[PDB]
Amino acid sequence: VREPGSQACLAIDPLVGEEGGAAVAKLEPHLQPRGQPAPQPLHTLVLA
Amino acid sequence: AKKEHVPTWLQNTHVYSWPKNKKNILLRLLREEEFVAPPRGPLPTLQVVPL
Repeated sequence: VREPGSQACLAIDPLVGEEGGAAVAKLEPHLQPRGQPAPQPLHTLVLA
Repeated sequence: AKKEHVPTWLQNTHVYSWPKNKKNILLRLLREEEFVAPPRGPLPTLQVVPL
């Protein structure tokens, strides 16, 4: 008989870098609000 | 409007509802992705432990 002492099997486990991983970022455009005095289209009429 | 009113060939892309998706429309016009993925890191180093 032989003993597995020296030849024992190996388990594996990755060295995950999640602890130092950057996050996913969401973008939102800062709308030029119409609540603030934004301009409007100058629909014109004629006084005949 | 409704989904049926979109011409068939246009249904193969993003369809924006207004004014529901005006922010998404602005992002599309700006040609900027709404979600920015972080850079692809390196493949994790692999550790072996005996049993």
